[PDB]
Amino acid sequence: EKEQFRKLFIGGLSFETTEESLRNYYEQWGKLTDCVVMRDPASKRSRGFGFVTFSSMAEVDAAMAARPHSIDGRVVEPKRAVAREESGKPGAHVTVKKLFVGGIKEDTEEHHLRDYFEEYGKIDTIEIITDRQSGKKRGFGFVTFDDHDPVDKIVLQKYHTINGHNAEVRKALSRQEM
RNA sequence: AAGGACGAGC
Repeated sequence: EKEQFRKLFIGGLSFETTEESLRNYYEQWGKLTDCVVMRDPASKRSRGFGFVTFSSMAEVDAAMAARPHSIDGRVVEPKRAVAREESGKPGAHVTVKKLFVGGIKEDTEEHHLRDYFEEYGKIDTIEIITDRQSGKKRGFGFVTFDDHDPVDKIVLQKYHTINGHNAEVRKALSRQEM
């Protein structure tokens, strides 16, 4: 478990929040190997966000299942840290409840996706996409969860073995565009 | 949406 699999961005922090209270707070779900509140170099004031890193991906998952999170009188806004290498890429920092899944071919059905994806989180809807004219399966689908974190969690692995296929998953982007 | 670490002349 490389650090980017165990690291959370924390947004919406009180400007009073320090590394200490961030650490105290998040250590109820485990050991932290790193913790920072980001500060303005000139004024030394909190920029309103920080990062925490747990020792195991188990602990991140327990923290994020354990939401919402309040610290210093504010509900904060945690999200899995997108790899630095990915900054500047299209949709890198997008936050969405909907997953694109491609490479599922013409034999994959709602239940195949429901079976595979349900232990990541609560699924609201599964859409297996068909041609409007033929009704043939187009080889891709979308899964919509009740929260963004299953999506964020799922896409840290690019390929998923679903119904005998090595499917690629991505954050669902708007049509719209795209 | 990045300070550190990974990797500062160790």
